[PDB]
Amino acid sequence: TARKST
Amino acid sequence: KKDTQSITLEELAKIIKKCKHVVALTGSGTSAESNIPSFRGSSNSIWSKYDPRIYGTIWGFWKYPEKIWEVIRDISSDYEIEINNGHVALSTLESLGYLKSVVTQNVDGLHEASGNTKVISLHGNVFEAVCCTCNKIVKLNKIMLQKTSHFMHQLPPECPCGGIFKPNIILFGEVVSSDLLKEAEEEIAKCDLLLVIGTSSTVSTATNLCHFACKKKKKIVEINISKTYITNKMSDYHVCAKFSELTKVANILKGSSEKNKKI
Ligand SMILES: NC(=O)c1ccc[n+]([C@@H]2O[C@H](COP(=O)([O-])OP(=O)(O)OC[C@H]3O[C@@H](n4cnc5c(N)ncnc54)[C@H](O)[C@@H]3O)[C@@H](O)[C@H]2O)c1
Ligand SMILES: [Zn+2]
Repeated sequence: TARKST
Repeated sequence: KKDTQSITLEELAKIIKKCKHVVALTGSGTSAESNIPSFRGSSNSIWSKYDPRIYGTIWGFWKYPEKIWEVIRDISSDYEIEINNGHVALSTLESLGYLKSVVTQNVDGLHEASGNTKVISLHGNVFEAVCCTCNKIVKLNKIMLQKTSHFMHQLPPECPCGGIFKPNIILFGEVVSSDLLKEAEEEIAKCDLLLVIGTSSTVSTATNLCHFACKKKKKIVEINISKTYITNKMSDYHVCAKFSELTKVANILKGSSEKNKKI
């Protein structure tokens, strides 16, 4: 999962 | 862990002169000198007007879909936004045959505006919008994002089908395009240098690409006003400089190329 997150 | 070492601009020009496939990885630092502050807690900036927990996230989009549009409208309308000397510098580095692609987390489109030709938009691009019911694509331009535009008159903008329009940008909590990621990964797999310019590399997208570059044992150079999460972990070198100071690197390499004069 290449979820955008900090 | 890696013992990252500080180097000068001239030392960077020297490194680039030997390279055949240079890749850049860019973040908001490169648009900093285009009048979009990178520090989002700056009280004297656009980001002060807006709660990031809303406009920056996918939860926020579904609850308040007007907000990210207001944000895009205000930045576009209220500030003068042009390519800076970093961009022109990166554009010449492609012209001279060093820079083969720019993988960016920015959505402002400035790299392409400067003439870069292979800009991989991992977070999308503010000049496209999609109806989040029928998936219709609408192409936008700067003049359409002005506060006085008809497109901006009613927010969120509405699709003839009855759905609403969503900017074609990846919000926090959304998933980056797996075909775009693969593109960025194949660029890094083939590069002989990665420039990581104006980014903290703390967003998953950047952090993961930099990890990927270490895995494939690529030489990594930061250009940034500061050290970052990847300093002493992932980068081999660090040039302490503003993006716009890259014109010095471009000037060196350009001068040197002018060896087209017989003698
Ligand atoms: N808590 C949060 O919601 C949070 C945390 C991290 C990142 N983000 C956001 O995620 C996105 C991706 O991260 P990013 O890394 O692009 O932004 P970022 O804010 O993480 O970092 C910008 C980087 O650019 C450097 N920089 C600033 N001006 C520069 C200049 N003129 N020349 C060269 N370097 C300069 C800064 O020192 C910093 O390392 C951004 O939109 C950012 O605001 C948000
Ligand atoms: Zn629709």
